[PDB]
Amino acid sequence: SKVTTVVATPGQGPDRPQEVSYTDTKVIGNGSFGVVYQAKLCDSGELVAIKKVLQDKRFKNRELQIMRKLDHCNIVRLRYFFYSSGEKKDEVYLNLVLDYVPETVYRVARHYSRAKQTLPVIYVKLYMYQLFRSLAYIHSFGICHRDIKPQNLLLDPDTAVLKLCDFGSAKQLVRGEPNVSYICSRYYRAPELIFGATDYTSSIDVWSAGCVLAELLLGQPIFPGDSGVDQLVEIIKVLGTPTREQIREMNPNYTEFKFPQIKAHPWTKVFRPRTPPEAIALCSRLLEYTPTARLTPLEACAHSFFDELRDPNVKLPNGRDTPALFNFTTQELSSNPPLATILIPPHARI
Ligand SMILES: COCCN1CCC(CNC(=O)c2n[nH]c3ccc(-c4cncc(OC(C)C)c4)cc23)CC1
Repeated sequence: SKVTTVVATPGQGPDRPQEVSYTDTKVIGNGSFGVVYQAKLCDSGELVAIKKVLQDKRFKNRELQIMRKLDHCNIVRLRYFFYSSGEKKDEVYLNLVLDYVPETVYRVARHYSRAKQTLPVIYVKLYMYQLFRSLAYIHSFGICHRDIKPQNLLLDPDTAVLKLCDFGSAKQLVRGEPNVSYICSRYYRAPELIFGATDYTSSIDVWSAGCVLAELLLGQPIFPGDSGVDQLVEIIKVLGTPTREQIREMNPNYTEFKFPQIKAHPWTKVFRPRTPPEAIALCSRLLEYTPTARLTPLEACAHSFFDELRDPNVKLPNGRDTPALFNFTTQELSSNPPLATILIPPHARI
């Protein structure tokens, strides 16, 4: 195909643009944001994703500012960004050139569902552990992703590396500064949001992660609501009716749903009989009504459900070694540095 040459600015480091050539553009996604393409870097031959968004010339793109400060093995990397012009007065596009990753958790999970099989729990551990690490990192800056779902969990199936993508809903949450409640993808939406809360925290992402974990264990979404309000009905069918205290802790803006009383369905009867007890226990501490009762991402990483990953003999099913799971920086551990003793086993220590 015809080569495109641009002058692009590196994601990290000082603003020093470089000539970049790419080719073989292919549309691979769209949304309210604009369009995402696959492309191939001419010089190195590496595939990349290019996220193209209409951007107002006189304002700053929030996703860009967030992407320029993130540097983590479980977060898709911003290689470069550049501006391109459309065929209209002041029609400017921001182009984000990101790492290409060949699969998603959604796609992998679906393969197992269609074959009427469960994803082996080793992959559930690996994928969930890496999601929680990515969340521990972004939360340490005060950034809440606000769109955790299987479709935004990229994976390389050969190395089992997971990378979080799509920071178009991400935001630095500030105590006392309101936020919109109609956020996140419905099935993964925290109950406080359904109650119209505008004063919420990063614990909304932990709820969404819990929904991902349950989905990988069940073979299908645990809370498949057909509307914003029916989402709460689905949650209630498992968790039971929230108490008045639990409702208060969710900081709701309305609660006039007039829900009939429903008993909680026991967590052990939700999943198949052979589900590991530690998976169930972890899940019960993520999917909690009271936001502050939920595990932090770092505490989730230290859960006994991930003990297999801390074993020195662990290997991937393809024979290869596990990716780097314990190379925690001081930033990643800042919420609770004493957890390093559990998070970093003897053989991984330096
Ligand atoms: C020949 O056919 C192959 C099809 N194949 C199917 C899986 C696919 C997985 N990879 C990615 O999505 C992928 N990689 N790097 C990214 C970097 C950014 C994004 C991304 C960021 N913000 C919003 C997005 O919105 C979509 C959710 C609509 C996507 C995705 C990505 C590879 C293409």
